[PDB]
Amino acid sequence: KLALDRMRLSTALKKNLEKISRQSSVLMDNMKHLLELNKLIMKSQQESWD
Amino acid sequence: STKESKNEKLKEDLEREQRWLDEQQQIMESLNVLHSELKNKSESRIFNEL
Repeated sequence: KLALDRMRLSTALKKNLEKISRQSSVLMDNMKHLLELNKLIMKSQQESWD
Repeated sequence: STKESKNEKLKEDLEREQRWLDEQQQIMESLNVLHSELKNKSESRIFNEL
């Protein structure tokens, strides 16, 4: 069930890529926040490894 | 936030463990030296002492 739902979401999101780039959304702010958080998370993970 | 807290605790524990390791190395070296010195080194003598 999860795989089917993920594939459906993936194709439905790929079909409308340019609309989420021209006038996209506050989703762009959400994406930039996620992009800012992921790098710090990975750096902390590497430090913990060492 | 949780990863940051984990990293801080890890650094503190690292410092404490380093200090403990140094002290334990000193103690073990002293104990080995004492054992070596001890290993390196009859009522007549008791009566003569008295």
